Amino acid sequence: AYRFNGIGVTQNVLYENQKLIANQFNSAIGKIQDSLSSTPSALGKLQDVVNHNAQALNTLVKQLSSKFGAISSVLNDIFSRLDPPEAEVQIDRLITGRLQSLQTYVTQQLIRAAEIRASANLAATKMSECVLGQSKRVDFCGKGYHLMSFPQSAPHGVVFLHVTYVPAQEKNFTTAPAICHDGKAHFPREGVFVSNGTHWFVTQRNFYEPQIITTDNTFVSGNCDVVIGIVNNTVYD
Amino acid sequence: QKFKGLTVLPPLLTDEMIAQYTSALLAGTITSGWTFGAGPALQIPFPMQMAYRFNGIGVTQNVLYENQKLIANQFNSAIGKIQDSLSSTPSALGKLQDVVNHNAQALNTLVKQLSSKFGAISSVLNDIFSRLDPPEAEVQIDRLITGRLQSLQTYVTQQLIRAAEIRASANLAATKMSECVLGQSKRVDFCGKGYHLMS
Amino acid sequence: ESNKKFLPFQQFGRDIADTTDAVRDPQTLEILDITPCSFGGVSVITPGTNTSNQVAVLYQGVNCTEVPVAIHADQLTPTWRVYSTGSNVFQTRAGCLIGAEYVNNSYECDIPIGAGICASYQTQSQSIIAYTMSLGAENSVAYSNNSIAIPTNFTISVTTEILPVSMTKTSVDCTMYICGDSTECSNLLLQYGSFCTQLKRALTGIAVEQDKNTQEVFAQVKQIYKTPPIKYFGGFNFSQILSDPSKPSKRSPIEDLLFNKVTLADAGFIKQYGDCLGDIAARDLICA
Amino acid sequence: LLQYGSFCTQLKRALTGIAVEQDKNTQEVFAQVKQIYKTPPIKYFGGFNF
Amino acid sequence: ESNKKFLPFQQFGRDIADTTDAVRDPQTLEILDITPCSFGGVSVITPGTNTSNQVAVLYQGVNCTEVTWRVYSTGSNVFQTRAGCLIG
Ligand SMILES: *[C@@H]1O[C@H](CO)[C@@H](O[C@@H]2O[C@H](CO)[C@@H](O)[C@H](O)[C@H]2NC(C)=O)[C@H](O)[C@H]1NC(C)=O
Ligand SMILES: *[C@@H]1O[C@H](CO)[C@@H](O[C@@H]2O[C@H](CO)[C@@H](O)[C@H](O)[C@H]2NC(C)=O)[C@H](O)[C@H]1NC(C)=O
Ligand SMILES: *[C@@H]1O[C@H](CO)[C@@H](O)[C@H](O)[C@H]1NC(C)=O
Ligand SMILES: *[C@@H]1O[C@H](CO)[C@@H](O)[C@H](O)[C@H]1NC(C)=O
Ligand SMILES: *[C@@H]1O[C@H](CO)[C@@H](O)[C@H](O)[C@H]1NC(C)=O
Ligand SMILES: *[C@@H]1O[C@H](CO)[C@@H](O)[C@H](O)[C@H]1NC(C)=O
Ligand SMILES: *[C@@H]1O[C@H](CO)[C@@H](O)[C@H](O)[C@H]1NC(C)=O
Ligand SMILES: *[C@@H]1O[C@H](CO)[C@@H](O)[C@H](O)[C@H]1NC(C)=O
Ligand SMILES: *[C@@H]1O[C@H](CO)[C@@H](O)[C@H](O)[C@H]1NC(C)=O
Ligand SMILES: *[C@@H]1O[C@H](CO)[C@@H](O)[C@H](O)[C@H]1NC(C)=O
Ligand SMILES: *[C@@H]1O[C@H](CO)[C@@H](O)[C@H](O)[C@H]1NC(C)=O
Repeated sequence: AYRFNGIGVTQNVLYENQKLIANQFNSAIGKIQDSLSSTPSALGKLQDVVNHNAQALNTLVKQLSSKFGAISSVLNDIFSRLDPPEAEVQIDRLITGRLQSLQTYVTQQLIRAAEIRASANLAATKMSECVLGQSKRVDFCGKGYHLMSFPQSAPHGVVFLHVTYVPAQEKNFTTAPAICHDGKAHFPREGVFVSNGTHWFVTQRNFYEPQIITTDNTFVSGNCDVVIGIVNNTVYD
Repeated sequence: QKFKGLTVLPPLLTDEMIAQYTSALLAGTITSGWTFGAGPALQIPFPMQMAYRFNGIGVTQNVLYENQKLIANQFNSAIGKIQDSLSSTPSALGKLQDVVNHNAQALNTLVKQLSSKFGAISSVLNDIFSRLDPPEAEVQIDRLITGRLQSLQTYVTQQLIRAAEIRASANLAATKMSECVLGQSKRVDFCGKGYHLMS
Repeated sequence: ESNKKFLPFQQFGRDIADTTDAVRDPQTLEILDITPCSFGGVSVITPGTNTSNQVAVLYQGVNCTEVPVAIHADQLTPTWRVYSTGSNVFQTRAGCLIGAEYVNNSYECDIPIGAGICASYQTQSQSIIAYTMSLGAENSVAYSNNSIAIPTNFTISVTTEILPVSMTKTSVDCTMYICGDSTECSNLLLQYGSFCTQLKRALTGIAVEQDKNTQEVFAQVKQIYKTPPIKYFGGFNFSQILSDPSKPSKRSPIEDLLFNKVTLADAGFIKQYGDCLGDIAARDLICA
Repeated sequence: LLQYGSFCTQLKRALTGIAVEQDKNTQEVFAQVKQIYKTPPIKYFGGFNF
Repeated sequence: ESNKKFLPFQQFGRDIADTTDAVRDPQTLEILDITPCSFGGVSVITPGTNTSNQVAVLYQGVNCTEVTWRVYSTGSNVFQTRAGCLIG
């Protein structure tokens, strides 16, 4: 009820649709659990994280078979078949090539580590705001009006289960920005003036709930001759 | 450049497609407020949406409902003056100009590096092979090959670093698109200098 | 033939890269050009070999009527000459595409090709089709200055987000990697400075940073709260996310599903050397 | 040059990665919504001038 | 001892890194394997020298049932970890 009050929905909505909301949440949880198994390529991010390290180590191992311009890739053969004056000339090439390979590996690892650190900082921020509270940022903590989130552990990462609120089943109405009564304008405190074609009602924003117009939910603030589109009707006491 | 093995590939999304995306975003904003970013788009008149946004920043609806004409004129004047300012000041698009210039100069340096000697006797492989025999021709060939490989490695490393920076900027731009355009932000100095209304 | 006018008795001509571009014939005083023979990139568009063995070829930066003289045709194998002019040729800004049939429809993009052009494997007789990618379904909401829309029903939805946190911590040994069993190589390598110290410092920094990342993500709270013995939360149950004692490591069913889905190819951490030497026939990558 | 191994292929792999990343950046920035709305034929919005 | 099936015309084996793995004895034509003898890293665990001079040694990735200074012997202070074997 607090979390619906957060996004602009009164408590009575949940207090009257508790069972429906619970059933919907249960069905969604079951559906996502089945969908994770059904979809083969879901965890591509983590799979790529593993594959990058595997491929880099394999390339580093494979690089040992190069000659880099010398006569052989085995140091013992050079030592056995050449005198030191030429052995040094042949060996420095191999040493330099292997040093270059190691340097390239280290630089690539540094760049990838920076990227992973950025991702980890984003994950920590999402854990702080999505899970330990209710977020107001748009498209942060899921698509829609945020309700809550849950963390789950994964190899080399984390998975978030965002729970959001989505409207549905819209309907057209006729609206007016103010209401004239006894020569006084009337604006709604919280709501929008809507008409069903005969009678005018004040309803909340994101859930159709018509209410009678009364002094309690309106304030006067001026005169009817300034506003554009104002409509005159009677307000009860 | 293409005669030396360096090519430029075209982007997947064309300018027409990007313009269509931008026009769709603008139309959705104008005709529905922020509802199209949270669910199905719901119609609402523009003065009422602006009243919603004054209510958001902390000003009652009557202020706009009584100063509608003045606010509209002020908005029109500002949006008109933006074009004049952009046309006048010839230093506004500095970031994008630098983005173009960096790539241009990097490619130019990579191309021009092909004329270096790297301690060899010449920068022409054909001349080296024509004037020397293998036992010491291979030394010069190795020198040239190592130098050119070093040049390629330097180019690739700089490109990787610049790509990381551009990715950070693009992530920030995506966040601004999500929060400043599809809603109204409460962060200070994130959208604009003052109480944010639109984008 | 060259139309560049030349100051007389001037022979050579260079380009931006300072290479020979125009030459003067010694016998007849005529100026020629040394533009390289035609060339360009070749890209192969294929679905998985698990499905079919049909491919399409893209020629970057080449107009479709110049391909046979650009790829040096009429000498390659007849299999390669099929992917020459032949039939079903389309022209894009990226270059000439041969082997795919253009289609007037528009779907989502499957295999990116060039500027707004994609490709896919369609049933139409399976074939390869190239089209223009679709931006999405057309829509138009009706704007009015006295009309509003208000929802009358809601929906609870649950999505999924995946983020990497840490990578694998490794370590390298210069002497073992470069010299191996030799000792004279080590004696020679002792004269190359502190490259090994630098690499060790970098790898150690990365290794510590990974653990720091994990701690920052997960060690938010410091009190280990316990789940109440009974599970009733007004009709919601959370059995799919709470711990299951029977399952290994007291993990949730969803966590077990994730751990089974991700194929961690590095078992490791089993201090394996005796079994590493024992089973040579395995050719284990970790042992290698 | 054939005697240098994958040191001539690592650069190609990295460049391809960057090239794919650029398109990913553009897609994430601009493809926020997948419904192509159309602007009303009449362009009167309370006195605002678009 | 080896069980590789060398063909009669083959006399050497190679790994991914093109290093000799198997060999055939010239006098007695049998097949043998070559593996380097064990090695591994060493780490020292100490408080600050301002506090004490006692240290501990960790042998990374080594099962210490088969474990230039040999002063740090067992001493009934041998413990087994996943990252190695702690001594001291
Ligand atoms: C709001 O949506 C829910 C979800 O569809 C509706 O509940 C369903 O109503 C139908 C019709 O009575 C039943 O057959 C279903 O069993 C209900 N549950 C589900 C999960 O579908 C609810 O009726 C809607 N509210 C209104 C006012 O239309
Ligand atoms: C929690 O909700 C789920 C949703 O179905 C239930 O999980 C299964 O429910 C079926 C229905 O009878 C049982 O047959 C299964 O044994 C349940 N578990 C599994 C793994 O399928 C679960 O029963 C619900 N919890 C409670 C206390 O009712
Ligand atoms: C509102 O009116 C328009 C008129 O064109 C209609 O297209 C739209 O669907 C209506 N909304 C409904 C019926 O929910
Ligand atoms: C509109 O609401 C009024 C309530 O005063 C009711 O009398 C009338 O029947 C309603 N009309 C429609 C079309 O719902
Ligand atoms: C509102 O009242 C005025 C006079 O009090 C009258 O002229 C006007 O017609 C009324 N509004 C409507 C919509 O009839
Ligand atoms: C080159 O010499 C030949 C004689 O072999 C002669 O026929 C030809 O005309 C000469 N060309 C000149 C002088 O340009
Ligand atoms: C056809 O090829 C020629 C060869 O250079 C090129 O100049 C021309 O622009 C090409 N035509 C089209 C329409 O691209
Ligand atoms: C409202 O919309 C209609 C139709 O687009 C237009 O004719 C009219 O001028 C607008 N304004 C008012 C106050 O009716
Ligand atoms: C504002 O809209 C009017 C249409 O009434 C148009 O004539 C005018 O050019 C627009 N403003 C600007 C600055 O173009
Ligand atoms: C090789 O010579 C030794 C003695 O020198 C002998 O014992 C052995 O049988 C010989 N092996 C072969 C294969 O001839
Ligand atoms: C260490 O070696 C002993 C004896 O070979 C063995 O019983 C024990 O399981 C080993 N520890 C491991 C493999 O962790």
